[PDB]
This record gives sequence, C-alpha cells and structure tokens, in this order.
Amino acid sequence: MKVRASVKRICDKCKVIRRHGRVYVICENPKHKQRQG
Amino acid sequence: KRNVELLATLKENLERAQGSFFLVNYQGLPAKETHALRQALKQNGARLFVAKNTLIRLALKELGLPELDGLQGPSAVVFYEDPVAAAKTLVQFAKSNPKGIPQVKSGLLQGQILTAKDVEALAELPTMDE
Amino acid sequence: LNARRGQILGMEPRGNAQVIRAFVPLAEMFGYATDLRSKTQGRGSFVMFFDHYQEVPKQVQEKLIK
Amino acid sequence: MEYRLKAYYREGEKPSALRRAGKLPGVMYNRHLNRKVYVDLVEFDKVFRQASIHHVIVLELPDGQSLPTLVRQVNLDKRRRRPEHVDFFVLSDEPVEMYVPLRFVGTPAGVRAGGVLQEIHRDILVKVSPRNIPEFIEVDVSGLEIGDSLHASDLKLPPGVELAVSPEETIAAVVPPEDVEKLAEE
Amino acid sequence: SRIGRLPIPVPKGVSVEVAPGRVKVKGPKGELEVPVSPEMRVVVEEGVVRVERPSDERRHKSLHGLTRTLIANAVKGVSEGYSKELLIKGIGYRARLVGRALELTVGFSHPVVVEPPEGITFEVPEPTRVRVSGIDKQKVGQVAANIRAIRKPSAYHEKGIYYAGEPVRLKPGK
Amino acid sequence: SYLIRKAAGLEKGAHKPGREKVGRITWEQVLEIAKQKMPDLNTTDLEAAARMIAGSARSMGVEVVG
Amino acid sequence: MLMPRRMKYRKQQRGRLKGATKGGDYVAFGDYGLVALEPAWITAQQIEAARVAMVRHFRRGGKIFIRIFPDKPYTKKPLEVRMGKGKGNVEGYVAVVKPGRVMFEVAGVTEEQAMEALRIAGHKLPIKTKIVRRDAYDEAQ
RNA sequence: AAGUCUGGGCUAAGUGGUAAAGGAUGUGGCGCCGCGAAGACAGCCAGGAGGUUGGCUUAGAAGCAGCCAUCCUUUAAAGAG
Ligand SMILES: [Mg+2]
Ligand SMILES: [Mg+2]
Ligand SMILES: [Mg+2]
Ligand SMILES: [Mg+2]
Ligand SMILES: [Mg+2]
Ligand SMILES: [Mg+2]
Ligand SMILES: [Mg+2]
Ligand SMILES: [Mg+2]
Ligand SMILES: [Mg+2]
Ligand SMILES: [Mg+2]
Ligand SMILES: [Mg+2]
Ligand SMILES: [Mg+2]
Ligand SMILES: [Mg+2]
Ligand SMILES: [Mg+2]
Ligand SMILES: [Mg+2]
Ligand SMILES: [Mg+2]
Ligand SMILES: [Mg+2]
Ligand SMILES: [Zn+2]
Repeated sequence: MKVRASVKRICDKCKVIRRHGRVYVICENPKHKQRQG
Repeated sequence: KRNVELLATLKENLERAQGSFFLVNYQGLPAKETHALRQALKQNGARLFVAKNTLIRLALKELGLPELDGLQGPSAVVFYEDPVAAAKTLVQFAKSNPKGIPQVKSGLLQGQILTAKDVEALAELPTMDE
Repeated sequence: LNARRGQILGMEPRGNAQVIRAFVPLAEMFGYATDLRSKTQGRGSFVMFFDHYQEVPKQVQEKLIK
Repeated sequence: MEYRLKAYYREGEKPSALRRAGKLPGVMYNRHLNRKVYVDLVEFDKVFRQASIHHVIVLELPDGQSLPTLVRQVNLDKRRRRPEHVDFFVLSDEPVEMYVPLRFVGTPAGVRAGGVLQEIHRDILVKVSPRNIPEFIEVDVSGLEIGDSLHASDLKLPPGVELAVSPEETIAAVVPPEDVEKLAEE
Repeated sequence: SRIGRLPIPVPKGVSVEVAPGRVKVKGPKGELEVPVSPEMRVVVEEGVVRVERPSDERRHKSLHGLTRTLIANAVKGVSEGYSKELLIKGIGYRARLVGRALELTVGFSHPVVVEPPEGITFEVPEPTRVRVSGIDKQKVGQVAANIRAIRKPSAYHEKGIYYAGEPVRLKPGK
Repeated sequence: SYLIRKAAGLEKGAHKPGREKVGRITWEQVLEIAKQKMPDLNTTDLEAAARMIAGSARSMGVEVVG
Repeated sequence: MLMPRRMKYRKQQRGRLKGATKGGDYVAFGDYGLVALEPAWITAQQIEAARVAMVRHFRRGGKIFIRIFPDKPYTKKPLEVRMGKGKGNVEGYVAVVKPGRVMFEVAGVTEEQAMEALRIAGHKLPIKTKIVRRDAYDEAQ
C-alpha cells in the first residue's frame, strides 16, 4: 500500500473507493493500491 | 438525431427499389464467413445485394413509412435484410441458403421475406429456392 | 544483455538450442558467467572473444579519473 | 450574423442590487441619445460570445423600439473575471469605426516546420457602413515561413470598407517554437 | 438501472412471510430469516415478492437494492441452495472428509482440520476438489473464504487453495 | 506492395517518407500492380485495387503522377 | 534567470499587496492563460521553474508568454546578525502579483496540451491559480 | 439569572471544539451543454476485418523495439491500431 496525501487514479483500471472515513484507491495492479494519510 | 436520420435515407431508398427483399440473421459469422455471404450473394444478386445490415427499429420504421407491407416477420433479434430485389433473384436464395445451411452452426438464417410485393411466410421463403 | 549496456547482433539456431551474437563491453562481463546460469536455469553457456575499442559515454568514463 | 437581445431601462437602481439580481448594468448611446439600461447577464453572455464587438446586436426595449447596436466597451471585474458593465453603441446611417474579424485561411509553411503562427491581430479596426459590415476578412497565411509576417497592408478588404489603422501595423506572424533542446543552455 | 424495484420471482413452493423488520423465507432446503429496514416495505404478491422505498433520497435508495437482493438470496437459498467449489493445486496438497469434518493437507508440518458450522456441508469428490454447500449465501461465502485462507494461492507457483474459476496469475521468480 | 519496388527506382523506400520523394509512378502503373495482386485483395474492381496502391504510395514514399 | 539589466536604485521598500490587479487582467496573446487567485511576491526562480515546466511538457512545439517580470529587489540580512546596521543585501528578485493577473499564456498547441502544461506550471507557484481560455470578453479590451 | 422559544435551510464530522499546499464518486443546491423508445448509460451475446510480415530495419520488430508514412477496401462496424 502507498500511503500519501495525494491519492490518484494511476491507470484506467484504478478505482477510488471510500471506506470507513478514508479515501482509498484500489486496482487490479497491487502497486496501485493507495490509502490517504 | 442523428445519423439515424441519414439512416432512414439509404434504407428507404434501397428498399423502395424492391418488393422481394428478404431478411436474414447475419450473426455468428467469423472473418471468412464475413466475406462468404457477402461476395457470394453478389454471385447471385446484382449491385451490393447480400445484406444491408440495419437497425431492426429502422427497418420497422421504413416498412411502415414507405408502407411496404409492414414486414411483420419477427424483426426482433440480429437482422440484416437479404436484398433479393436489389438483385436478380427469388430462387437464387438457394445461394444464401447454401453456405448458410453448411458453414458452421446455423450459418446464415431467415425469418421474414417480402414476396414480390407480398408476404413470403416462414420456411416458405426458405423453400422457395429449394 | 541490455542491462549491461550491451548492443545485440544476432540470433540463430545451432544445436537447437538457439545461438545469439552480440557486441558487449568487457567491463560489464565480470561474472556474466554466473548471471547467465541464473537467467537460464543453468542450461545456458557462452564463448566470448575480443573485438575492438570504442567510446565510453560521457557520464561513466570520468569517475575513473581521480 | 445578426443577434437580438432584450434590454430594459433603469434609473436610480443600485448597480450592486441589479448585479445581484442577475442583471448587467449598462448604457446605450450615440451622437444623439444616452440611456441608462440593464440586461439579463445570462442571456447577454450567450449572445455576446458570438457577437463580440464584431457582429451587430439589436436591443428590444420595453417601449417597442429596436435599436441596432455594436458593443463599444465591456468593463470586467478584475478579481473575478466577470462582466460588470456594457456600453452599447447605437448604430445609424453614418459610417462607423469598428473591429472586423480576421479569418486566417491556410496552413503556414513555417508551421509545417514545427513553427507556431502567432495571430497578433484577431480583428482589425475599420471605417465601414452599418449596412456594409462584413463578417470575415480572409487572410492567406499559407505562404508564411519562420519567421515571416503580414502587415494589414497585406489585407484585401471588400469594397466599402477602409482600413482604420496605420498600414505599418503587424497582423499575425510565425515564430520558432518552445524546444527542450534550447534548455541545454537554459 | 435498479435492483430494488425488480420483482422477486418466488418459486413454488417456498413461502415468504412478512413481519416488522423481518421476512421469513421457508423452503425445501430449510428456512431463513432476513433482517429488513422498517423504513423499507416488503410486500407479497403472487409468486412474486416486491420492495418499495418510502422516499427517493440516498439512505432509502441504498437500502432498497440491498433489501430485495437480501430477500432474493434467501428465496434462492431455500429452493436451489448455494455452493462454492475449492480447487486444491500443488503437488503435496490433497484433501478428504474425516466424518463431517474436512482435513486439509497443504504443506504445513501439521494437517489442518476444518469443521463445518450448522447448515454447512463439506464434500470431497476428487481429493483436489472441495465443495462447501449450504442455504445461507453469506455463510457459504464465509466458510469458503476461511478455508481458502488456510493456504492462499502463491504469487509464484500454481500452489494453494483456489476458488473454482479463480484465474492463476503469476510473476516470474528471478 | 512487393511489386511497387521494381517499378519505382528504389529497393528500399525513402528513409523518412512523405517529405522526400525518391521515385514515382503514373495513374496506370498503379493498375498493373492492381492487375497482378487482384485475387490478393477483397475487391473485384480496377479503380479499387488502384486506390489500394495509391494508399500504399506513402509507406515507402513513392508518390503518384496525377 | 530574470532580473532587470540595470536599476535606478538597488534596494527598495517593501510596500503592500492591497487589492486586485492594476492591470494585466485579460488574455492578450495566447489561447489560454494562468491567472493568480491570491496575492504574492513571485520569485524569479518560481517563474523560471514554471516556465521550464511548460516547455518540457510541450517539448518541441507551442509558444510560452510570460506576462510578469521580477523587477522588485528582494533584501535579506546576512545570516545570524542582529537587528540594525542598515538594510540587508539584495538576494534575489520577485514579481508582485495580485489576484486577477495573468502570469502566463500559451498559444498554438492543443487544448489538452495547454491545460496540463498550465496545471503543472501552477504547482510550481506559491499561490492558487485558475486556468482560462481566451474568450470574447478578453478581445474586447 | 433568562426559551429545551417559533419558522426555513444545511451538517453526521462530536465538524462545531486550533492549520496550508494539495487530494477525493462525502452531501446538498445551482448552471450550460452531450447521448437517449429512430432504444441511450451499465452488464451480457456477435463481430471487431483484409492490400499488409505497413517502408526499411535487428539475425525478429509482423497493428504496439522502432522510426517516418499512415490510406483505402469488403463494410452495419473495425484506428496501417
Ligand atoms: Mg503523487
Ligand atoms: Mg488515468
Ligand atoms: Mg476491483
Ligand atoms: Mg469569463
Ligand atoms: Mg459570466
Ligand atoms: Mg512436509
Ligand atoms: Mg467469489
Ligand atoms: Mg516594511
Ligand atoms: Mg519569499
Ligand atoms: Mg500552487
Ligand atoms: Mg489598456
Ligand atoms: Mg426544540
Ligand atoms: Mg478527525
Ligand atoms: Mg468536538
Ligand atoms: Mg476536531
Ligand atoms: Mg461540493
Ligand atoms: Mg448496451
Ligand atoms: Zn491501476
């Protein structure tokens, strides 16, 4: 997981979800997985 | 709205230029089958008279606005209008039924056909060349 | 061979197998003996002989000069 | 190519108040009259983005009149980049000084080389008759290379329309582009 | 564009009974009770169950689709039933029933024994296929998930417990 | 487009086609390539198998006279 | 980078950043602009950082207009000295910028190419910005 | 000490009750366009093509090392991708 202040879609299979008060970016490519923080 | 208005154009025209236009289900056909029914139905059908391949909604509005028999075959499902009267056929539908009733599974199909100016029934238009 | 600044030259089947030819700097060859064997599950080999001399790119040659 | 726009009269109504109500304060004038007016901001904007200070605008007033106008000047809110006032020039039979669009027909030989056509003048000032107001003024730019230029003298001009600026003025040019190869020394 | 207003086809003969906050789905394979928002109204037609929103704001549109599928999964639950298959891949790895219990052999020094909760049944046809079967779609889903976690699919080899249909994606290992 | 190699002047096209032309053909030598490679295409015309030569006329850069 | 070839006076007082721009508020060269939403002293390094960013995005193409210039000298006392003993030394140059100013404009490049380049350049700048497209309102000025 | 006062609206963070660049399918109100029963958006069932291994390259680059070029054709449709 990348943890950062600016989470972003990185490829077109990336998806911005929002679970339990936090903005995540989930994707089929594990490297693209992001949490905001 | 849209080029669907320029779609009633070519469809009306090329249809109101017939009376014996059949309707097939140009579906499954692969890459070779995509030039099979195409060029061979110009080997028994003059001009570009194999299929016109058009929106089922659009052909319904044509045979309805040009009053041409209102071809109530069953214009649901994949359709493409087998031009027998942009051609020189009627029993050269044998050419379509041939590769159709041979190549792959179900090959080319049928489900409706204007009969000269009338209504060619079910297997009727599918045996009026067999 | 690319990750050693090596420039490729050929591929042919020999004993089949499959033989390659290349231009490669002597410098980036040390223990290529052992890398190849890892890259090919120990099923590959090489022969290697001298050719010529040419330019070292600007951003490497100068480190030697101290 | 001729646009119409509703326009009402105002007296002592605060521009601030009007501006809030979605309305654009303004005035119409010529040699002969001067009236404090206002138009709807949203409607005016839709009109003005094609009309500009080029194509005519006619103001249907609450009394019946329908005066044909040009936009003379528009005052912007510098902070917010939004319009806060319009001057409408009521046209008459007289010749009028105005800005005529330029179409830059052709693709410059300079552009083909990585170059960039800088349209130094996108319109041109002109003496013309309200009846003889053109729409285009076409300019061939295809024959231009890096770095060549045109000078309004090089303009054609339909009959009945007189170049209202000094012919020594420059209109369009082709210059070199931004290049990262230049960054080498930059 | 709407999961909730879609009508729930109730096969014969399973019986949907309605209550405050609950619906009771009884069927050939068992019975299940589905918690339902009191704001939502479940209503029973003929061979069809429907669900209506009291409004068109977020919270209700959200509860809507959920509720119909919650009931529909219970309906399908007691009629056809639910099942997932697990595909054991890997040389040493193989499974078997031991009573009602499932014994996993997956490369650990100890063999692993999973025991089925109420309403869940394990089947071992081939020793490399295991079928978790029950009427609760979510409980079947969970048990399946638990089992698979014992030895998740490797990222370098076709080794571990797999969902049926689960694609085998692999990176090179040097 | 094997046949537009021995009726142009080059064996290898024109390095960077489109701006520099190093050989060309008329509106009928476009047809003799059409005459051979005719069952080779999906068409059955002559000014259709000449538009598929006047469209391969800028891969190598060998333009057309017309 | 940027700085006046020569000045009439070497150091100048600080002043204030009151109000919107005096001018420079409309687009007057390119197709798109980048406009300041807040007041600031923009340093020469900040401008050239923004500039270089845009050329690097275009790489062989487009034209970049710079509509602000750092003519204001920036003074700073030698590190770790006490207060007094005169005004500090000039250490760089800045451009004074109030809301509404157009700082940069691009021309002769696609909409997309202009947008990303202006967006990128804006990140090099110490203030907020909005990108703008040359419209009719601008040409009438 | 004096209203658990009245009416309209928003907020679900205990924000209110300590901060910026910047990031975000949070929520609600606007606005201007686009597609849409001549059937749109989502999922799904077809096809998704030949000249052409596109010129030449590397020993292979054959729609996507890679440069420049980049048309037409059989078409409902299909970018020298
Ligand atoms: Mg980042
Ligand atoms: Mg993206
Ligand atoms: Mg996903
Ligand atoms: Mg504006
Ligand atoms: Mg506005
Ligand atoms: Mg062991
Ligand atoms: Mg699953
Ligand atoms: Mg001071
Ligand atoms: Mg500073
Ligand atoms: Mg910034
Ligand atoms: Mg001025
Ligand atoms: Mg109360
Ligand atoms: Mg918090
Ligand atoms: Mg608090
Ligand atoms: Mg807090
Ligand atoms: Mg918001
Ligand atoms: Mg669809
Ligand atoms: Zn991704």
